[PDB]
Amino acid sequence: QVQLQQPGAELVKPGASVKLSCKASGYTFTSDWIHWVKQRPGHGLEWIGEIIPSYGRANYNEKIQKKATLTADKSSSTAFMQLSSLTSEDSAVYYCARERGDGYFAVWGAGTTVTVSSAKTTPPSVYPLAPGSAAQTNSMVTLGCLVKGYFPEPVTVTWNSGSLSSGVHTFPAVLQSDLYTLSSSVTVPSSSWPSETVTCNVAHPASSTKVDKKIVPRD
Amino acid sequence: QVQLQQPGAELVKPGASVKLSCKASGYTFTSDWIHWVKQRPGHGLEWIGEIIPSYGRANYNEKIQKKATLTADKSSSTAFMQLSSLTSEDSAVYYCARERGDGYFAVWGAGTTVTVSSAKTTPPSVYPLAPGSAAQTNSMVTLGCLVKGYFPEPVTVTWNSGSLSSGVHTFPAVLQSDLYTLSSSVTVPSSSWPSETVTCNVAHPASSTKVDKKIVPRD
Amino acid sequence: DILLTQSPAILSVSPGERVSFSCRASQSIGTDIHWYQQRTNGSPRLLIKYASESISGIPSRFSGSGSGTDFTLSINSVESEDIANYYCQQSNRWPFTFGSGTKLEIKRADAAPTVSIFPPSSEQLTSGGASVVCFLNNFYPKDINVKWKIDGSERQNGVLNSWTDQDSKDSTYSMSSTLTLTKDEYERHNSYTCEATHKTSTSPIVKSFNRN
Amino acid sequence: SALHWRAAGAATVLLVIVLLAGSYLAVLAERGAPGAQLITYPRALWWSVETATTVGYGDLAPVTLWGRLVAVVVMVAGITSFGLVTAALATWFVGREQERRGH
Ligand SMILES: CCCC[N+](CCCC)(CCCC)CCCC
Ligand SMILES: CCCCCCCCCO
Repeated sequence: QVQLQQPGAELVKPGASVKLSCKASGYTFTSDWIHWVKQRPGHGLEWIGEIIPSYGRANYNEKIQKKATLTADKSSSTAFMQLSSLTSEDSAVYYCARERGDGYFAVWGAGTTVTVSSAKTTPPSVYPLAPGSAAQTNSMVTLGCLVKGYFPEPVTVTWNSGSLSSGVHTFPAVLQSDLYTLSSSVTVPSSSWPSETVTCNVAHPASSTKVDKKIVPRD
Repeated sequence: QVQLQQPGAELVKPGASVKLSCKASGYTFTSDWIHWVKQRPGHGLEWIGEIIPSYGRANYNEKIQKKATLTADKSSSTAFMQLSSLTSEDSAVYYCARERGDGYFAVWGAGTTVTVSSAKTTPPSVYPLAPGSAAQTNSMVTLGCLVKGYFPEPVTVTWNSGSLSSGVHTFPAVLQSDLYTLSSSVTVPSSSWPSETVTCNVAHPASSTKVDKKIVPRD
Repeated sequence: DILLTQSPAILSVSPGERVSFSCRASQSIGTDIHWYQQRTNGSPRLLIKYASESISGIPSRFSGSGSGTDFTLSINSVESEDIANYYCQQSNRWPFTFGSGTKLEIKRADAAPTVSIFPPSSEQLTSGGASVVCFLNNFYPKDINVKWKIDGSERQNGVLNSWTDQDSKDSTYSMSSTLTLTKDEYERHNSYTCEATHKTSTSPIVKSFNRN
Repeated sequence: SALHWRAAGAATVLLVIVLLAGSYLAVLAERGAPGAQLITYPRALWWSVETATTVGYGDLAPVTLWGRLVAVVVMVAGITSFGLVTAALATWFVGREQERRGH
């Protein structure tokens, strides 16, 4: 089972506040410390703060601007980080990590992509990508899914509920008028399609919408 | 109340000696240390020495030339720094600070501007500065006071006993034949003058003379 | 003794931006560094004690960080009141030593100077002297030139100028130009002119007065 | 109250006075010596405690003559006071063992 469970994303207006979560499972001792690490797109890891849930004391990085408040709830084994007065500089991926009081972060969470914007949440649109009627196919065949018009990030696209990962490319999104757009590639052998079904699973946690889309040939 | 009280200025002849003061008020403990810091015009802070009044031991900066002797008087809660054989290199602003024996200087004094010169003390002359008869005035109006022919420094000029500080400029003095000269600007709304009085308070501690001067319009 | 280097000596920051001051110690002093603020013609004021501890009365925008040899004083969203010199001081080893100091200056928008000319008053003419004072107040940038014309002819003799540091109330600069003459020389002329050429205007800002 | 318990309590109070006086006199002795770190009272008190207990971490140490003479007094006062406590415990155990033996 996953040890630290974080939400997918949180859309915050400029100046508004948000409270992130990090549900802990597995072995829990009185010597546990929950840490929070901030990582902006195109930057390294940045230590935010720590908290010991068995006592409630929280420490914070004194080099950076203090915009966080760390709480803990022993009844539900969940730590919380409350971010206040957010600007674009606060838009990053926020991980939580568990330290057994011996220095290193043995387990990390998936991280919550926090996007500070003035826009609005838009679920994505998924479109099949099949080769045209005139297309010579080799021993393999490439299919795709087009995820366009979503905000904010991220989107997690899988192929056949994750059972298909080899030969899968997912290109980074491009921002176009407060909307993101990406595509995902998959390369199955030519004999396996369309006999064996090929679907893409586009999950957009910011809108709580996960959508499938089968790739059937054109005519 | 002010915690450390120092004189305004002291004029010393080259080679003569002077004794500065620093009257202490507020909470006084046996762990108090009085420090002295020297700051020449256009230079940083320079530690001179320390003294513990509850015992009388004084330490001095061993990097610089020792020209000071620190005493203390517990009956009047006043520390004294005796400077001997002063040259132009000793002309500076001398602050006193109180340290509670824990490292930092929690409170500073106003400082005594010590000027080592061969000249003579001259009180200043204050002159009104009102716009001429032909002068178009906008929503505001600027008045002034001319402080010329004084020695030595400094002069503390206030407007209406300090009640007027917004829109007040006081230019640094210029030395002209062993005499200083500066001006002070004040910008009140045009409607408020001359209905509401506007005066400048020029205090010259070196001569123990504080002079007021009202700014009335010309004819 | 312990050396405290503060580099650079001057930091230029636009309004509303974070600014960090650096203080490096010649040897490790743990967290025994203390920060002070000194405005123009003012006494030093304690801002941060023991590297990162707050002081009562100091605004919330002031903070500190670091331990060992490198220490930082940070100001979140700089304001005009923050224009001053900033010193660090160590208390780990005797004697206590100070840093050389770092000045903070603000890059505000360009502002045209407000020029004012003042004739000599009656109390000065009776002493045999006269001074025409010109106030060049609240301009940005700091570069400015004043020109004195007596009866249309340029005057450069006996003109003392005086610039102020950056104003801690509005981040601007101010200048005073004073031409001093005797009562006789002042009465042998009529027109006195103060001209201020500034970056904010291709044409000079001119203020004059006549004895009529 | 028996002597050995009264003497222990007296030794504890005396030790606190030595710690406080030792912290004050160390700062008074160490300031003026370049490089000295025993120059502020809060850590001087911490140094005095770890001296009387003879722990001696090494984070703080006196360099002057009178600062080290203060240290010597703190050392002796700490060793003696804790030794008197041990001596009082021995008397308690021996006195209890006499009653346990009927004698
Ligand atoms: C567990 C602490 C024991 C430390 N002692 C006695 C305490 C005195 C404060 C040091 C005496 C040294 C004079 C005994 C060590 C004997 C090896
Ligand atoms: C051991 C006696 C106490 C030390 C005497 C005071 C410290 C010397 C100050 O110069």
